[PDB]
Amino acid sequence: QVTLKESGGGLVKPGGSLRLSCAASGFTFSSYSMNWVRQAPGKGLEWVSSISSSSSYIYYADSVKGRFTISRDNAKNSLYLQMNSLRAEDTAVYYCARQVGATWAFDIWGQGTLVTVSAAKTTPPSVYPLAPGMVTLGCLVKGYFPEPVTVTWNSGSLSSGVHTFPAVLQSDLYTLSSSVTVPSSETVTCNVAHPASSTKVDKKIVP
Amino acid sequence: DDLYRQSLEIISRYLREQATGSKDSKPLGEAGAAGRRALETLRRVGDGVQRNHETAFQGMLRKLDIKNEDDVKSLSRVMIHVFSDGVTNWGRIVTLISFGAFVAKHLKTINQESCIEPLAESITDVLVRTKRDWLVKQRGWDGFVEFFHVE
Amino acid sequence: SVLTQPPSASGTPGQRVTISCSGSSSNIGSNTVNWYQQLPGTAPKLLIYSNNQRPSGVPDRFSGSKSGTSASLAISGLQSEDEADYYCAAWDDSLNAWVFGGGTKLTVLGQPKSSPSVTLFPPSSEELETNKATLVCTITDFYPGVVTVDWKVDGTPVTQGMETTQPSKQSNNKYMASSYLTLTARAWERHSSYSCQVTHEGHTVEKSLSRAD
Ligand SMILES: CN1CCCN[C@@H](Cc2ccc(S(C)(=O)=O)cc2)CC(=O)N[C@H]2CCc3ccccc3N(CC(=O)N[C@H](Cc3ccc(Cl)c(Cl)c3)CC1=O)C2=O
Repeated sequence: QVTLKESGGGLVKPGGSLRLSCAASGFTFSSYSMNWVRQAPGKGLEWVSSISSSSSYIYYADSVKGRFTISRDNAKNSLYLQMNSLRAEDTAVYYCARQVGATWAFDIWGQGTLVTVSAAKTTPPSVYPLAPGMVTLGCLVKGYFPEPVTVTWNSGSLSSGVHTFPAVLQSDLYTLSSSVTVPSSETVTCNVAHPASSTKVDKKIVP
Repeated sequence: DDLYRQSLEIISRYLREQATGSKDSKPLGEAGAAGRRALETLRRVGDGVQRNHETAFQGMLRKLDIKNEDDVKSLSRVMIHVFSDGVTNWGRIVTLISFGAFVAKHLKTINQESCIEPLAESITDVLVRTKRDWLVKQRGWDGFVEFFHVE
Repeated sequence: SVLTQPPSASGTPGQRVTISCSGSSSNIGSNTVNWYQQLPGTAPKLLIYSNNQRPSGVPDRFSGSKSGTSASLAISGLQSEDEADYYCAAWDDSLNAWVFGGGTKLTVLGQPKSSPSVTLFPPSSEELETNKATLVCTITDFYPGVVTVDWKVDGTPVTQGMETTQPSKQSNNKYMASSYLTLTARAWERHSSYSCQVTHEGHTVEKSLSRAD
């Protein structure tokens, strides 16, 4: 098992600083070049920084150049990125990627960590029910910031036929909806979670 | 010269542990951590090359009859031919370093452990002065370690 | 972008597909071109390396080409689960830095069309307590991936407060979407009939609710 796990990203103000933190697992981290690739939601991938095995060869993209510092700790299997004086335009999902020494291919990647540069305060979600007025139930996660939130039905047990929609940004507040099509005629609970507010709501949908 | 300092020290250690047949345990000053993993990946790769090309190296040795230090310093003339053709790759490099290591073993059997110093200096000169912008492009010894790493 | 990709390429199923990646002497001209696939939700995963070498788990139907200072990716044998952004990347000796292409959103447009499963949701009692109300319209399993979403109230169409999310692809290959009509509590109480129309490839599906349940 070979995994990269990025932590640290979240809500920062325009001007603030953030340290993204990648953890390497099941390989010899001490023998690979590491890479931060960032991707603005909706737009294409941008490379941001690379760092050789023993931190001797460091490379930055022009945009982040000056404001971002890449580092690694081969004792802790950890890659870092000190994002300083972040501007709104740095709102991206920051992936981490391992480099094959023989081809410079970014072979293993990570899941990615969303960074959101804004003045807006961290509003927690308001989980409301979506039942009717064979039955598509659902839940409406309203008025949270920043992304992401996760929704799982019946604590992760119900996962087939769960349509979790892309969020919309009314005012400076996100709104997402999920929905599952369940057989009619036993309960159906929806497990929203907003880790930016430490929020965790289960909510029962009853017709 | 930052790379020549890093290189010379990583080359010398590998040469001198091949002539010894026992590794040096003291810490690297110049190359730091980047030399530790280089010598642990030089020991592995260069022992593969030295068995693959024993015949070749032994053949070049019997032709290029080595006795004294000036024989060791004039190896520069033939050692550049690993690049006199256009091709630059880490295989050509570990073959350069593996042959120098094979000669350091030969130098020991003729009781010339003094001549391992200007062999190491001869090898790093051919390698650093001539193929620097390739080396820096390919992340130097950080790349050397990364390129040959297998898992 | 320094490496330049088409914004959107496509083809019908079975066909050859080509996504080019226009480089430069110091990027593709000197170093190799590496392709990464990004499916709908996922992170990128190495698709092709050193120009044309496939890793484990990338089929023979993905080919690579480097032509001086440009680079084709060939997806020879199209499938509805090659809906992805394809990104080339080359190391740039001039920049001393990696550079990805703009991204090419591949799409398949020969699948049998499916009409949208539309579903209208009256506002939550819990939300009505906060003097706000949202009618939600889940729009699922349509293809091709396009829908316009309209809202009527008592026959009169809506202009204010309505929102619609962008289409997201499903595990099925058919896409989904979601519209939200937001009203006040006063507004929800002072209007009876709420339509919600989804028009899809010339053919309107529609589901209403009258507040009197
Ligand atoms: C006038 N030329 C000719 C120079 C121009 N052409 C070269 C190009 C070329 C160079 C290196 C490599 S390699 C094995 O490092 O990838 C591949 C190809 C052809 C060549 O040398 N082929 C080799 C093939 C067999 C061989 C294997 C190991 C070591 C030596 C070998 N030998 C024996 C030899 O004497 N090689 C001299 C050069 C050389 C080589 C390798 C080393 Cl380590 C040292 Cl010190 C010297 C010949 C010389 O000087 C060959 O002949």
